[PDB]
Amino acid sequence: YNEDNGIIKAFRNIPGITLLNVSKLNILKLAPGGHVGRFCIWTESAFRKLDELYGTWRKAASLKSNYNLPMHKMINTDLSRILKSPEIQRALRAPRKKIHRRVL
Amino acid sequence: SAHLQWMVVRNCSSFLIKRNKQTYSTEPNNLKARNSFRYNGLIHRKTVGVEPAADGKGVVVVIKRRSGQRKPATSYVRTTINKNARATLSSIRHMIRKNKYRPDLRMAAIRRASAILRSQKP
Amino acid sequence: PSRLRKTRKLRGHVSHGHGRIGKHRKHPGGRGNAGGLHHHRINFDKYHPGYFGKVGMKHYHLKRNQSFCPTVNLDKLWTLVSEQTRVNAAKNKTGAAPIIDVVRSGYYKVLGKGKLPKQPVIVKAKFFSRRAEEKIKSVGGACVLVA
Amino acid sequence: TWRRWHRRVNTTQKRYAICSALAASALPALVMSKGHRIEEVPELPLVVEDKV
Amino acid sequence: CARPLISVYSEKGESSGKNVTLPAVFKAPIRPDIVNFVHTNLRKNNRQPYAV
Amino acid sequence: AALRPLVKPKIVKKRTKKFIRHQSDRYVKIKRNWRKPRGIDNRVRRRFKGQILMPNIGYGSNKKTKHMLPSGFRKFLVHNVKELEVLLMCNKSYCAEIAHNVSSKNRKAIVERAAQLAIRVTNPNARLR
Amino acid sequence: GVDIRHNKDRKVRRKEPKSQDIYLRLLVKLYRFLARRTNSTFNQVVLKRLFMSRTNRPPLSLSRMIRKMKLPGRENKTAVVVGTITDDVRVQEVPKLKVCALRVTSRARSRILRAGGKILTFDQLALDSPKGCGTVLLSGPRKGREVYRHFGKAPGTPHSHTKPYVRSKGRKFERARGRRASRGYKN
Amino acid sequence: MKFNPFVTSDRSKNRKRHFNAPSHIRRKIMSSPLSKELRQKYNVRSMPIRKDDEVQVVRGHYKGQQIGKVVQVYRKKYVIYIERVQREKANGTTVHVGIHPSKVVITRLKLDKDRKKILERKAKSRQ
RNA sequence: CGGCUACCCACCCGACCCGUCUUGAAACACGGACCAAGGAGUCUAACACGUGCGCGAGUCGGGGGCUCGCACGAAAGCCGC
RNA sequence: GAGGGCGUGAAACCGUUAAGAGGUAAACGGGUGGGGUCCGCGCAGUCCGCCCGGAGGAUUCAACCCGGCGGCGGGUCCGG
Ligand SMILES: [Mg+2]
Ligand SMILES: [Mg+2]
Ligand SMILES: [Mg+2]
Ligand SMILES: [Mg+2]
Ligand SMILES: [Mg+2]
Ligand SMILES: [Mg+2]
Ligand SMILES: [Mg+2]
Ligand SMILES: [Mg+2]
Ligand SMILES: [Mg+2]
Ligand SMILES: [Mg+2]
Ligand SMILES: [Mg+2]
Ligand SMILES: [Mg+2]
Ligand SMILES: [Mg+2]
Ligand SMILES: [Mg+2]
Ligand SMILES: [Mg+2]
Ligand SMILES: [Mg+2]
Repeated sequence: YNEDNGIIKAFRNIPGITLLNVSKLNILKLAPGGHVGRFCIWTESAFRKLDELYGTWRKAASLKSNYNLPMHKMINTDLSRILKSPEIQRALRAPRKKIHRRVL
Repeated sequence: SAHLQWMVVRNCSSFLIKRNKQTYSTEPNNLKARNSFRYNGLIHRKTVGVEPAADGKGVVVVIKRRSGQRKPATSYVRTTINKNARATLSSIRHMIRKNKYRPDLRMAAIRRASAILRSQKP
Repeated sequence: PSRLRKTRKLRGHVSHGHGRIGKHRKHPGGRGNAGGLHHHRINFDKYHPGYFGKVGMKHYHLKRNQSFCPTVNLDKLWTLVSEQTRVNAAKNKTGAAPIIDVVRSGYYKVLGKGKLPKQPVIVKAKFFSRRAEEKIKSVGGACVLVA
Repeated sequence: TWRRWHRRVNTTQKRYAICSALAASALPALVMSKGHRIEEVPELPLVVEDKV
Repeated sequence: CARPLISVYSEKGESSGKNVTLPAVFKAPIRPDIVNFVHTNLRKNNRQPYAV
Repeated sequence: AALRPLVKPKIVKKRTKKFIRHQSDRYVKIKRNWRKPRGIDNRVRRRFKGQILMPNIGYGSNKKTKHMLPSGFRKFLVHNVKELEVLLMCNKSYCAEIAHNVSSKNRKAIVERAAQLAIRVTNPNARLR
Repeated sequence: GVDIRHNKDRKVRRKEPKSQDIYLRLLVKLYRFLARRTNSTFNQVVLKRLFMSRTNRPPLSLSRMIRKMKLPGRENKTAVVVGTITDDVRVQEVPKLKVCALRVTSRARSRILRAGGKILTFDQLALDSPKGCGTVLLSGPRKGREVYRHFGKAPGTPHSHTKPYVRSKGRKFERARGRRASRGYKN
Repeated sequence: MKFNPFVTSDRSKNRKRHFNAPSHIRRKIMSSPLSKELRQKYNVRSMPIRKDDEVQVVRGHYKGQQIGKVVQVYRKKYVIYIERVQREKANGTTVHVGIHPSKVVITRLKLDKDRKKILERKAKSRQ
């Protein structure tokens, strides 16, 4: 959430829950245990303020000064799609599948 | 992003049981037990799985919708089939083969349905 | 990371990775840099040539404050000022030139390098090498001193 | 008591990890593979009203 | 870059007409090395001298 | 006569002795666990005949039949119903075995669910009333 | 006994890339597939340079990557770099050229697009040129790495030209005995 | 969740203050709940105990519907003694049996001026 | 009826008591009566090199300041005139 | 089988019972044999699963269409 107004008093003692602001994020809260992918519930003003706070790849972040979004290594990365697109399979040798085991 | 999700989930994920020997994926919509890539239920855009009906009679089949991801309330559409075991085995064969939807894992769905029907009968 | 340390793997061996015969005791050769003339000269010479002796005049109370003269090259000389200026001043405007003041950026002495484009400029610095002065008069700009 | 307890991370990596964790929170197959229960939950990135 | 819409769920749980475009942080790359590394070093930051 | 799994051959073990530590017979402050003798004089390291045999990679068992019970299954430990139901697909090669700290009240429910799913449980009749 | 020949068959090559990075592992999967299904040696070299470590993928500079494409016959050929690209501050004017490389920096992408170019990543490079037709592979300055100016037979004895280790390059630090003729000897 | 910086979550300090609290705190610790009809009548959850109440046991070996009178209160042992609850020894001498006052339901009070004042403070604070 | 087993016994052959200094140990070389618990390459600074990550001719906030007094907050976040 | 230094009670060691053994001090490794405790197996009656040809009843699919929902796959990129 952003703009604290009393949501902390409401959600505070429901057990196991985490209440956490936008402009002060935590890796220790957004990925507890060093595993990625913690479930999250957002808010309207928070979810609008995210793109102001980190930007797109086209415009820089406005609230954080020198920071852009990261570079992206593989642009499209469905490996099955890439291998079964015709541009690769035009240029493949052959499926060689005879086993040719040991002959006594 | 299926391979990204696989390179994150293939180790260090939840479920995953490694106990005295080999790994058992134990995903809650899976065909076989093997933590493998072809037999994956969470990650793929198109997935097939079977489960027992809570009534006790018949086999329910869960097929992923493909119409929208990021919406798991509607992502899995479920049907119930209660037949003479041969008509339901042929029915799941038709529903896999005559659709484009996962031409692999025919026999995974078939063997799991066959085992659950034999376990269900006496 | 004691679990990744070598020492946890080295258990069960008697000498713990220092030999039975040699026996790492306390301080075999000495301490620190013992024997710089006497018995480590084959290391000190052949691995640190010049370690012993005096060379220069003795200068007392030196300040690294009076001799402060950073350098800037004719490669870097453009990007002290935004590239919009060199584009507009290079778009055949008139005989005029932009003034690039390196003392604003924090550089006192302009050294010469290569590749100065033909676009004429005016550079203000405290010091100039005759290389860079020749390069500026060759591209057609001028040298200006300050104080 | 002078053991090197605290460690410093670069701020760009501190922000990179936040971006990576938020990006991993968007995919449904990742977060079910941690152990939450999103089986009967609407959309992944939940966004309620400001009345909350 | 594919930027879908997200429908804002009301407090009753029904999707309203209000829609916010998904920000690019939910399209950022996903790096478990860097998440695990920075998580380790921040856990090292969260402790005291301890029984000496 | 329970379930009779798939084709399991005549297993060979290459030695069935679980090799003893040198001079563990002479003392009782040396437990029976193997440990590589690294002495400078030790006859076990010098491999004199008539002394004990060091374990090494030659004694290893066949990869076809590694971790095989004599009944013909490979063992797999289990605590409860879901981890029993993971073996619903592969029962004819992998037997289940209920952990030691499972109580009897849940243990009989596990063995009953295993009897429905036809999965071999190697200790089914222990800890009952 | 069999071989009185020594044992030194096991080559010290890098089979799996030692990094744990997921995107690099996926590129390894794809280019290993291409190197065993296409029989083009370009795929072999790209696969080995993807295996290769952080040091031996040194960053290309934009001016050198311009100069190697200003050579006669390489205008339409895409300059492919394994490793990263740094933007250069030296040169002013950049031509149109297409570059496929890992992790191009922000200012370098900026001035390539200001020149009007097109960059690509290796998935797009595979979808365009699987045998790598019309591609020129470039390499970075490995010996320009500053650690390689400490390595020689000595730091001083047959002139050696190899920069001894010292704290601060001034007077009174390693200048006196054996570096000048009036004090003892000279090299 | 604890929000004061001047009260302990600490197990050692809590057990130590518990087993060494003096008598005028041990009175507050040895407290009993009132029966639900009496809490309807008086609007108060709990009270300290004294020598002269009428007491029913809710759990133990001695359970249910035996409304007897307390006789002694060992605050040193955190134990009250009830008049009906007995047990013989080997030698045929009866002895009271220890009941902690959390397992105790009060059915009648002893009315006194300070008990009226405490009861009125409870009702006024519950408001 | 089948059974390996750290059960016991029989028999044939091999079979010297371990640790270390040592060119040489079964040594008429030294230490060890037996058993349980404790018991030894840690930490900091500095340097060199290899490795992994981020940014890139830059990079680094490790010193301060900024946020409401909230367990986890001695955290985390931000500064860039 | 918690009896006032009293939870759990290991080893060295000792007593007793049960088994076996005894001239080259005892102990060990390889190889077997004999006995014992105990496990499994049902003890010349133990194999199972599928398909096909035969002897019974009891059900209702299916083949065919109607009705309905959901999903697959493509097209005018129609409608946006
Ligand atoms: Mg060794
Ligand atoms: Mg030494
Ligand atoms: Mg020797
Ligand atoms: Mg040989
Ligand atoms: Mg050798
Ligand atoms: Mg304490
Ligand atoms: Mg000596
Ligand atoms: Mg001698
Ligand atoms: Mg010896
Ligand atoms: Mg001795
Ligand atoms: Mg002695
Ligand atoms: Mg110990
Ligand atoms: Mg380094
Ligand atoms: Mg006890
Ligand atoms: Mg006791
Ligand atoms: Mg006898």
